[PDB]
Amino acid sequence: GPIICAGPIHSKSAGIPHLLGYSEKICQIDRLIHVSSWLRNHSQFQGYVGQRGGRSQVSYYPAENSYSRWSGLLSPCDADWLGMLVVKKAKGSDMIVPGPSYKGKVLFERPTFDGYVGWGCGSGKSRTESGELCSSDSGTSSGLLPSDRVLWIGDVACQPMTPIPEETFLELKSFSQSEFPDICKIDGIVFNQCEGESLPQPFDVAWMDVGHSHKIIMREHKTKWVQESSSKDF
Amino acid sequence: DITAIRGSFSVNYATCTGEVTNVSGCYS
Amino acid sequence: GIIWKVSPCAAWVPSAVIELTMPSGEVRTFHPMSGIPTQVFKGVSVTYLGS
Amino acid sequence: VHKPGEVVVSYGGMRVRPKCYGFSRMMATMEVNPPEQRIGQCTGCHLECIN
Amino acid sequence: SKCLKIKVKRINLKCKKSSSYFVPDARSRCTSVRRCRWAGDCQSGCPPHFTSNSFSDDWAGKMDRAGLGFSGCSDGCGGAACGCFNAAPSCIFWRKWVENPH
Ligand SMILES: *[C@@H]1O[C@H](CO)[C@@H](O[C@@H]2O[C@H](CO)[C@@H](O[C@H]3O[C@H](CO)[C@@H](O)[C@H](O)[C@@H]3O)[C@H](O)[C@H]2NC(C)=O)[C@H](O)[C@H]1NC(C)=O
Repeated sequence: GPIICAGPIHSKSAGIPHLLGYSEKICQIDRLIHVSSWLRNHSQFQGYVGQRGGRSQVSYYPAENSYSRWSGLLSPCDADWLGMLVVKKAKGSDMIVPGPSYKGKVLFERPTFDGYVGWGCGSGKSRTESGELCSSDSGTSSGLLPSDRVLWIGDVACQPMTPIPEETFLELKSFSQSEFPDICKIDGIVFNQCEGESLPQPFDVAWMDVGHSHKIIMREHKTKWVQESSSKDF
Repeated sequence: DITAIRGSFSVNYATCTGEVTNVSGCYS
Repeated sequence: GIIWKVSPCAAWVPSAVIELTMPSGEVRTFHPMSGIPTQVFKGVSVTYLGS
Repeated sequence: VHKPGEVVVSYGGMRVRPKCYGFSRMMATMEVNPPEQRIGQCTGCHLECIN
Repeated sequence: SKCLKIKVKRINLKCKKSSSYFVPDARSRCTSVRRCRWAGDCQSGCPPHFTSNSFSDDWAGKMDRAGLGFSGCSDGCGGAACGCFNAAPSCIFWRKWVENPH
């Protein structure tokens, strides 16, 4: 449920400020306070997000997510307030995944080959369909929502790193191409130069970011779980 | 007649003289 | 205790000793059962049956 | 905190640390090889002797 | 009036296709996700049931590039040697892939 506390409920026009303290912002991340700040910066709406929500009711498109149960794990959209990674806007060349049902949404994530993409609609521009068009409606005037406007695709576990030599990064990309003879073009980004292609395909493979531009995918990887007492992890 | 099948490799990419020195003995 | 390990292959197929030398300079040793169409997996390339 | 711990990714002979190890859906594209195959040529045919 | 001719060309010894099957080329690939107790919070007794198709431990359920691969736990490491400071043993899930690259 709650990492530290249950997020406060304030009856909407309030700009939640920065806190220098490290252990104070974590329960604010529990409150989904940061994603509301993303709206004020790019969507330009003062909609408080997740009253009573926290991290105990947020659901993702997968039917069962083990990572959602372990709220200690850190989400890509939650790594933006802490400063490791950043989510950006969506380009016209970028398109939706027809996987989930976009009902009553304003902000949903999509990790990509390059980075993390967040999409926005207007406050009152209700998202009642999977399309890009946002539809006006008066039913979402109230800001109370059990993560209805916040649906997150993917099951991503985030953590700090120690970077790798540029040569080590180069080994993965070449080997990844070898592992995937058929995959040639991904998201328009070149993976292997090939001939003419068909456009429509939902593609879902495991990936990993090592701090480099090209994402690394795998099919025969072996993960390893070790936990150590780190002052950041307290 | 051992053989091998090829996958997705990692193939990498002036003056030179031969200057032989000697010859040994074999035929058949 | 005195412990024995066993495996019932119940057959006999010719095999050879093979040394591999990747063109980068790396070398890998392995015992492939070249009598059968076995596929020993290493690096990028795979060898298989012989005569 | 209620977390499993740090992640260490080893994918075929090396050890790599992830920033955000996860799974997600992307758009991909597929290519196809279309081959038209056919051969036909003139030949010389003769009979020298028949027994 | 009309007619009908039948020309013979060869004599040989064949036999009819009673059945038909294809044989791909199997390669045995396997991964291993290595949890330890209180970190994956797996039970003291390994669950006798295994969903060989979903595998919710790693990205819930999607397409498995193996054809009905098996599943299971493993023996346990416990202590500072494996780092997650539990003296209790550890459960490790394993996969098996049959794959035909080329
Ligand atoms: C939306 O825009 C907000 C302001 O335009 C922005 O607030 C800014 O957040 C940064 C965080 O890096 C603050 O930077 C200072 O504080 C941090 C620690 O909190 C330090 O690490 C920095 O070095 C720096 O000293 C800015 O001060 C702060 N702006 C103001 C006016 O206070 C939000 O972060 C933006 N949010 C999104 C989602 O875009």
